[PDB]
Amino acid sequence: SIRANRGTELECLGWEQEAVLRMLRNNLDPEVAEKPEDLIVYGGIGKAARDWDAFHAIEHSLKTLKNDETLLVQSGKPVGMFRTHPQAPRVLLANSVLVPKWADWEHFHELEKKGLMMYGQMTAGSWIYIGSQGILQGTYETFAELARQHFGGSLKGTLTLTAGLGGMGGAQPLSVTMNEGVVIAVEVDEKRIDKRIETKYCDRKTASIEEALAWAEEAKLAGKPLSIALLGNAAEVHHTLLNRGVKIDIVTDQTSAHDPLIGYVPEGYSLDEADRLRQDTPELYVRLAKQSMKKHVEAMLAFQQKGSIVFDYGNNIRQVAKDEGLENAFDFPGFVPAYIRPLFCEGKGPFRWAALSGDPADIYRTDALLKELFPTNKALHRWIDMAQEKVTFQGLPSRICWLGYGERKKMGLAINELVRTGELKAPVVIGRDHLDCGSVASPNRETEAMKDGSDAVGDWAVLNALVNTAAGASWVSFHHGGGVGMGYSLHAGMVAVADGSELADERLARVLTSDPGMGIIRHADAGYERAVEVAKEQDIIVPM
Amino acid sequence: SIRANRGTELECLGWEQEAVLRMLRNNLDPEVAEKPEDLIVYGGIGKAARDWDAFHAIEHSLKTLKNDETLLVQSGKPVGMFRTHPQAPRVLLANSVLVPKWADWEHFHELEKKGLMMYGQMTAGSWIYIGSQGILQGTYETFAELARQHFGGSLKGTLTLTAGLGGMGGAQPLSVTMNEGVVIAVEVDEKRIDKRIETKYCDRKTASIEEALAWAEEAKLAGKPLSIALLGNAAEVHHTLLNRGVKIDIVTDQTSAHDPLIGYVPEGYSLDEADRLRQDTPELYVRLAKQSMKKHVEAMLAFQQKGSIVFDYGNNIRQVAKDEGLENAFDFPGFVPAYIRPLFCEGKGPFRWAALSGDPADIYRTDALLKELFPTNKALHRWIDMAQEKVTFQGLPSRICWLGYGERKKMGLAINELVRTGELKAPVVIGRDHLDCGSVASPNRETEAMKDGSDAVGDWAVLNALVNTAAGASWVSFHHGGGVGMGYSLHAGMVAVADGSELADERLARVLTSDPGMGIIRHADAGYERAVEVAKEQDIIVPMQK
Ligand SMILES: NC(=O)c1ccc[n+]([C@@H]2O[C@H](COP(=O)([O-])OP(=O)(O)OC[C@H]3O[C@@H](n4cnc5c(N)ncnc54)[C@H](O)[C@@H]3O)[C@@H](O)[C@H]2O)c1
Ligand SMILES: NC(=O)c1ccc[n+]([C@@H]2O[C@H](COP(=O)([O-])OP(=O)(O)OC[C@H]3O[C@@H](n4cnc5c(N)ncnc54)[C@H](O)[C@@H]3O)[C@@H](O)[C@H]2O)c1
Repeated sequence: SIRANRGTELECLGWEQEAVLRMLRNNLDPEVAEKPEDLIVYGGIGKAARDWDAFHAIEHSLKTLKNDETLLVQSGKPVGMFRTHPQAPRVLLANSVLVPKWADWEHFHELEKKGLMMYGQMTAGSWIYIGSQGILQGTYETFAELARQHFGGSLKGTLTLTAGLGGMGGAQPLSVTMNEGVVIAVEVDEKRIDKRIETKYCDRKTASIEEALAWAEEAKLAGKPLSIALLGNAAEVHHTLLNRGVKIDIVTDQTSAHDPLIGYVPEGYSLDEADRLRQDTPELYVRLAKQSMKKHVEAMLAFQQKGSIVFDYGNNIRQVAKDEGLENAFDFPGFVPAYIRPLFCEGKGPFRWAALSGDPADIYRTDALLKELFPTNKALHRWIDMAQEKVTFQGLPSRICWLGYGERKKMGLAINELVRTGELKAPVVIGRDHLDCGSVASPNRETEAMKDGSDAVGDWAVLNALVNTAAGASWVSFHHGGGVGMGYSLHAGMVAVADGSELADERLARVLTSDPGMGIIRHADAGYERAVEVAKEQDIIVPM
Repeated sequence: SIRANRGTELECLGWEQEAVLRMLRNNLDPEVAEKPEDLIVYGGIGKAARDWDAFHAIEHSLKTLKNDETLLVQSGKPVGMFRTHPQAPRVLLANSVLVPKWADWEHFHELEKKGLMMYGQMTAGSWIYIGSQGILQGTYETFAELARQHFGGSLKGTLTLTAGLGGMGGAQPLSVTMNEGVVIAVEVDEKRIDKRIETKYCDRKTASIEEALAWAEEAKLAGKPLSIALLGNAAEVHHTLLNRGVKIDIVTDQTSAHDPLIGYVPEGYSLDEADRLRQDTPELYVRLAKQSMKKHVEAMLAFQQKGSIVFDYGNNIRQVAKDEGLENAFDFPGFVPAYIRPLFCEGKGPFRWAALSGDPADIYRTDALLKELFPTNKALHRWIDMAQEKVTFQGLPSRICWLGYGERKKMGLAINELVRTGELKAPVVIGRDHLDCGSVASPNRETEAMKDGSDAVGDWAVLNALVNTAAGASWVSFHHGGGVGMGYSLHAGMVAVADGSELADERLARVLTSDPGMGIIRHADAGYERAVEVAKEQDIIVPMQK
């Protein structure tokens, strides 16, 4: 049982290096991770380190790492260490990167068996995962925007259908609930449902569809919010609800479709049976899993034709159905081009922070800070109040709060000031998911249907990592295949520590500017007016 | 026509930024580039900037760029500029990167015509190209090691057959010749042949196969070295040489097979006809080009089966043949696993430097410098002597000289010392090709047949770019598809400026250690014994070790 150290006592030579060690450990905290005993944090086999030997080597390196040194991590394995500068990142990570022609699961697995690979997902291998909260606001905003577009600005009296109650998928129920809606989420592993119930991310659970629908109608009628976890296999249940004529307003999905071998259970198999299918006949498992997802998607399309609003929530499931012959698998859009992109054009993203002290008092303090720095932003305050009331901390106390260009720097510098004066009991790590305004290229998700068709351009993601290393981040990462699977994405991550020092003030101002700035210029280059405007408004250099 | 500024006069706010401006221009110097009117430096369409407008914007940005600022270049286009630190790179570049599933020439061309793409090759888009000399020692060393392996340690008395006399391929003739051998290099464009001849990278030329064979035979007997450029199409010429029973000792190739649309002329078409075929029916063109490259490779396999030593010289030709149906296209090895890999295990690679002064005297001075710093190293002295004797400068006087781990830092700090005292008349840029011991991932070339089977792992190339940025290089780049084409490689470049300042001494010591250091830890991780030895000898940290 691994968990981040608490307090002000260090195990490393400096706070910046201790921050890495604590966040690495926090990623594997039983309250945080989905299956830490196997180093799995979330999203299928998204791991924190290659294996246990690698894990322990990183810990040792981190404790002896000097203030002007940089540790190199290659797919969860510490592979080198060189002298740099106090302003350079303490750690540099490159996880799951494969030459394009070999960027598929088949080759990944071949390298994995040889002990040469690890799947870092986005925040799993870059140590900045904060439990189900990380994606919460992202999922909340997506549904909130969908609400304003089709239901008058609220999901009150509407029923949402989805599946997948894992680390990140588990945030779907609370997201719909916070928007005042009713939701039924299908999950095939009761253990997963319990995790969501225990952590307050889902209200109820049931194994019978009849009971689920009765609760949903009752809540929809009384116009009250309600989350219901339905035990079953979505590929099957969705068709049952479909052929029963149930009225479903919104349909999406978040099973780990990006990984046919691990993330999706084939219809007709119990978990035990599926486990054996997976172990004994892996290739059979995949063929059957793919067939199930094709069927799962046919059901989503049927709902869309029936009138419900349907969208892909970034698990690449549409691609899987497409690959099986479903020519119209992409008849419904991805949540980014449909609901979130405008937020990116303002430099907004899943910006977040964690209190190394371990004391929630620090998070509450940063929460009040937000209101002090942005007194006129009603929505921001509404979000913080919801967060404080409905989110239960996991591992080190943390906060998800989408801030845009400028707002990030301002918050980061303020946080560092409170760490220095002591209002914040210990240093705080500032980070984000790799899904952000200027850190990722992913044709089936974040960069789906860019107005200029630059969907596949991966230069920006690479530039994001390069500039943030130059700007002075604490640890920078470059991953491949996060979210959508092998061959479908390239993205970067950035974490900077606010230890209260003057050095941090310098680095924070720089990197908290470059990171979101990157997002503004990428969208300005694509021709998004709001982004072009933000550039002029906050003096973001756009050469041409 | 464009060329690098010369002298101590500055157009930028500092020498580091000035260095960028001059290497950028030097890349398009008529003396250096293959087709600078279209921003083309070498290797098919490897360019220096997306288009002319992008080029001029870069210049303007470079002239106002401050000592603690960083310009961002995306596929040859300046897209942003942020405040960083004096030790952070002045320019960060990401060229040609495409999400894997879309990393093919079809999607590249689609984006390119929309003005959304540029092929950076390796040193074209990262402004560190120095004419044909850049790859010269690499090619010399390849043939040198091959000689030791199959011909007693010399090519004297052997005949090599190859093709491709472009910017990089043009170094083949001289490379064989420097090994005392005889070579016939087939080139379909006479203007390309004249270019090699004028730059002294090739001895003679002829459009007569008969004449060529007679010159080679005469020389192979007299035991004299001789390079012959043969006007023609390899697809056809090689089969003629094969079917007439010519005795050929070594066969390789260096046409631009990595780019079917631009780099290979289909058999049976004049250059003028191929241009129209290419503009009008690009898809048909590619089909015909691939058809011809298959025939070309079938001839190479025939020579091998006939007893000649054959090898792929990094243009991905084997792949193009394989994709066409030649099931045994990979019957001959790539030069890296066969001849160069041991060098990478020493952290060696196409290390290079250029004199921003524009005065060859600075280079001759660095040539003497090398000997002073490594007075015991006979091999190093011999190479530098050959280069200074056989290499005619192009654009800013520059020197290619392979240095391994440790040696790079020593030479770099020494050079900086000479810039400080004034013996060197101006700052010098220290760089290299993206092909190096720890900067690239390329299953069909640099990482072909890694002993642990880690061929396709691309993490190290990324880490290379990342570490050098942290180390304090002047400009770092990360490209996709260099050398072998779209989808086949990921790699990083690194350039550092020795301007005589103390800031440079510190940055130089840091980055000239990390760059080659990465090469050592990558091969050691793969299990290469010499690499593990060098790590122990130099105390290079390998975290998994207790
Ligand atoms: N859009 C985003 O912002 C975002 C962010 C993070 C992760 N993701 C993606 O979301 C997906 C889920 O991530 P996660 O961390 O929750 O994954 P996870 O691996 O932790 O959980 C996946 C869940 O899918 C369930 N499942 C598999 N087959 C099923 C079936 N047939 N019916 C019902 N449930 C089934 C599993 O039992 C499990 O609980 C992944 O594809 C991931 O990459 C998206
Ligand atoms: N192994 C290495 O260290 C290394 C280094 C740099 C470049 N390269 C590769 O070498 C190749 C050539 O590079 P370059 O800069 O010389 O390219 P280039 O585009 O400048 O020149 C290619 C030459 O091929 C010729 N050609 C095309 N079809 C021909 C035919 N049928 N017969 C004879 N000649 C023909 C062209 O006329 C041209 O002169 C590329 O594939 C490049 O990526 C390898």
